[PDB]
Amino acid sequence: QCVNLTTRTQLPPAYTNSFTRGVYYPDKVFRSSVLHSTQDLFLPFFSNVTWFHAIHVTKRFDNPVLPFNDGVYFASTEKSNIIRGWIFGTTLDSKTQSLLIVNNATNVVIKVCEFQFCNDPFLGVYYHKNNKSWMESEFRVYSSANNCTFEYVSQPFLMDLEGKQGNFKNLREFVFKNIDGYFKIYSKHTPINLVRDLPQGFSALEPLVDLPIGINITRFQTLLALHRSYLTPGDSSSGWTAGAAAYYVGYLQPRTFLLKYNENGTITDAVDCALDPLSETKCTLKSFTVEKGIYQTSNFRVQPTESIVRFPNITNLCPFGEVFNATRFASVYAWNRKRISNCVADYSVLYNSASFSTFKCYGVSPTKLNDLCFTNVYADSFVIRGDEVRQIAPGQTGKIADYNYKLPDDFTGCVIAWNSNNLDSKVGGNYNYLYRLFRKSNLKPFERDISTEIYQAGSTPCNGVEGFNCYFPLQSYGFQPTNGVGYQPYRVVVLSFELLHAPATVCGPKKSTNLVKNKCVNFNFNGLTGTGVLTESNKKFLPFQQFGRDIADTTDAVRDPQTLEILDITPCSFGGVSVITPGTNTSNQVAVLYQDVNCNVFQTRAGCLIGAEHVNNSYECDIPIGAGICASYQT
Amino acid sequence: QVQLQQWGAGLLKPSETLSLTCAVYGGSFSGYYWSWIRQPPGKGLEWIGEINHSGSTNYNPSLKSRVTISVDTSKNQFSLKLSSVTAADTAVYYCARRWWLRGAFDIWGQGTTVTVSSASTKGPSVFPLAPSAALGCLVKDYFPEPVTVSWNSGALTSGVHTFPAVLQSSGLYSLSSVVTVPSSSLGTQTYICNVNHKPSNTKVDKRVEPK
Amino acid sequence: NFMLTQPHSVSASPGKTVTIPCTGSSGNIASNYVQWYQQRPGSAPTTVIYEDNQRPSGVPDRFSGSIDSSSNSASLTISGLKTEDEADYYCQSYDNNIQVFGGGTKLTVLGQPKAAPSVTLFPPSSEELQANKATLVCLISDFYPGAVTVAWKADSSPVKAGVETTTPSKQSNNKYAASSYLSLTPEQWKSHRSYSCQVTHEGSTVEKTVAP
Repeated sequence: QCVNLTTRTQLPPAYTNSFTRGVYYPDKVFRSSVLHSTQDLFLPFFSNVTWFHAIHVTKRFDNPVLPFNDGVYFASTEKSNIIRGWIFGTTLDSKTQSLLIVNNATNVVIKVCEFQFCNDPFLGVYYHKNNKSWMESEFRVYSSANNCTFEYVSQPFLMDLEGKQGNFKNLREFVFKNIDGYFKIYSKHTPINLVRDLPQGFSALEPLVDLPIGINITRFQTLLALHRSYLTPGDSSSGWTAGAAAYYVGYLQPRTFLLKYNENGTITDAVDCALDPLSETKCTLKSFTVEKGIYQTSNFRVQPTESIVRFPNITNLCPFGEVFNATRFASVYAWNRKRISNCVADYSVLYNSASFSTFKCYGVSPTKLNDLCFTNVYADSFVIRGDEVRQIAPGQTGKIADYNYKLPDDFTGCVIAWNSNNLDSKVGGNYNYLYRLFRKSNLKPFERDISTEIYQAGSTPCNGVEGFNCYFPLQSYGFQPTNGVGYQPYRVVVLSFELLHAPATVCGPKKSTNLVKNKCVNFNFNGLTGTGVLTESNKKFLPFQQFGRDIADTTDAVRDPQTLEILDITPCSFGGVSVITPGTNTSNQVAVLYQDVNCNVFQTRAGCLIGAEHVNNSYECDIPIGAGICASYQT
Repeated sequence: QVQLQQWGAGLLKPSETLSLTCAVYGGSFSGYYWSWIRQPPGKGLEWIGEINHSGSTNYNPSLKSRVTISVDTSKNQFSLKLSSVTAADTAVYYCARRWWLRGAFDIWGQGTTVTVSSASTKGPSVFPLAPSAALGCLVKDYFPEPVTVSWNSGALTSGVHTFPAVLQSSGLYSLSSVVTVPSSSLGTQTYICNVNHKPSNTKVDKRVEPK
Repeated sequence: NFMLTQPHSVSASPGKTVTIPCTGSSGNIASNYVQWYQQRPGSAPTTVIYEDNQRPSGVPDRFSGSIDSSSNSASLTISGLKTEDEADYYCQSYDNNIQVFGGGTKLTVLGQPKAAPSVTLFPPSSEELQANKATLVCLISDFYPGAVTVAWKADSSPVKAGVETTTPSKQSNNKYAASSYLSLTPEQWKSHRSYSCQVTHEGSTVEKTVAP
């Protein structure tokens, strides 16, 4: 059941160098007298690892919740075995299952449960002089446990219930690693007689257990036994004591290692391949010794930093202002059409104008048409009542749709409209606008009908002059300025887009970035797409030529669409790294050559040599570098 | 892809000025419409105003008189000032993007709460609600939340309820509790409301009885 | 100017299908695009229909928009209701340099049996009458879905002053509860020779009454 621990005086956690520590047997395979390469989660060599304390001098003890990352390397130098085990999980709060280890002299209890872990998880351990023993008085680790799914008891560990002193005579160290719902554990124990810290020498952890737990892990926390000694009040204001233990945490990560297995089937030495250039050389040769010489070992390669895209100036804008800002619009029965072709259409000036009362598009979203292309666009335009703007859409009906202007049911254009009673309304009405009130039949899509002859309303066969059942087919609108909004004039434009087998000629504008030079960049010049270093040029193309090619028929120059300048393209496709070694019998220092790159360091014909001094004194060649240049080990 | 992160002063009192900032990651102010919307507690959304593409501003006529919205492109940040605040300005405030003038509210800031309150820590009045034997306790005009209640010092739990607290027109809260027993049980033991109001360290075990 | 209106609540049983209407008024809803946003409680809204018919990427094809200029209305149909559809839905449109939103509809998927509100009303506190006030309380409980609204009377006539009222929220047994208070003076309590509190809930209607 849960309690708290006093919030405290403390110091920040320290760091220490891991040296060679934290190697473990990757596989249950016997291999003897052999060097084997493997890519696995390891603690990389010489890593700084966090050092934590558990000391009552004041009151600095350091068991936060910590990340698990890819996996944990843990170590302890021994005390009262103050570390009792660990909890691992995600939410820790019963609602997600978590793994508990507790490592008691009675039982190594291993449990997965819906543990409700505390504000401060610990074992309350009291010196029961009542019965001449220390004992746990209190499981202050959790409030409740439920749905456990797994439990195990292993044999009582090399760790004890009493206020003992291992006094750093032993180093206990572990790897914890969760993969595919299998929680692996590894460990080793080792006598030490250093003062403190991780020792230099090599050792391998053996497998300790694997638990098929399946549960989510993200975080962990170390569990401590806290000394409610008889001098303490036995409360949680101050009725506890921390002892004086120390523990270390490092993290695994993906690394390639080379392991030396001896005759007895034991790992005895290792190389972290990614550490330094000699480690990469040993890992390349699959050997722990390297003879005097030069070894090709890796490839250098530069990556593009930016993408530029660049297209000719935006200039030939389509005539929309001549349609929308026109002075005289048509009567709807005799609607105008204008045909738009061979231009850059910037629809943005339409679709985010605030002026229009209606704006909507069918088969196309405004979020796409500024990057779309068409053979032609038609703009149809006319004036109608505010009510009738409803009917200018697919599948509509009534006098305007059926006798004046019919859209296809599968239309792919836009309808735009705005109120006007300024251009096109005055006292007595402007009667200059008309519509068909009568026809024998409905229009087909985009039909027009200017025909002006008397509509015979069925009965009374009519000899071409108006009368009863025989009406003139057009009516004129009463566009008074004081009309209600449904009877105000509205100017309308319908933009119909189309595609045929003819090439596209109306298209949205193309954006250009700035033009950048002397960096490796990705680029797109007017559709010509690539990656390289752009620089000015001495080439002289003919006025119509756009890009150059070499004798191998690959692109080596280009013209800028917006300034007509010629640019050379050069590849950043470098290669080759080599390590120069006096032999490991002689020394562990090395020099490195980058095979052909503009940068001690020392540029040469054969690329830039790094890490060795150039010297004017000639000698015979110890190790050959490039173009009459050699390297040697000297005072 | 694009993120909007917002922050500002979430607690105010009447006639002060509200001020929020919203900042964009993975995107640029220039091409798009950027807008502030608020949502009063348990009410419909209200649009406040916007910046258009290229940074001109348009405001809802109902807030036009006391709102200001502005950008700094050097921070990828824009902001809202709302002056002269009253209790009615209590809401959650969001920034949002729109691709074009009539298009959707495309992406949203995480939202931030604003409380405009005159109130400060003050204990309850505590009262009978005479049987009608469902019978009750009224805890009237207290602040802030929380408050705690039980009946007869824990001796009674039969047919209890504890309704949600009303945030009143005073800016204080009120809470009611009811307890329910047979028609025989009218005032038949120590009928009291054990009101504990720890925002003022207060406790009272106040009477409930038959009329 | 121009307003979108919505029903306050909608519900049907899971696996079934529902329509949420969004009605235009003072102008024509067909004239500009309509969007529907879903807001799940305690988070920013998200789009589910982004032009009158268009559905965003990743939105389930259970969601389906529509419009008709003949009713001057849009509507959203959700087909094959699920536990996760329970949310607020707001329609929205551009009008005249103003973005307008509907009032929002709560959708619940009808998991429990129907439940009418159990209602309770009490006399004002005697000790509050002594303290020169008269807060009656009308208390509303065990309803399903969480959808009540409340209507006080003093005498028999409706009263709008002194009324202060919660949103409905989920009680322990997963039904819903709410409370309403009618603050007056002792003279006003003695003046109002009865007190009453009508409750309406998914077409059902209920009452509770007390008097001096």
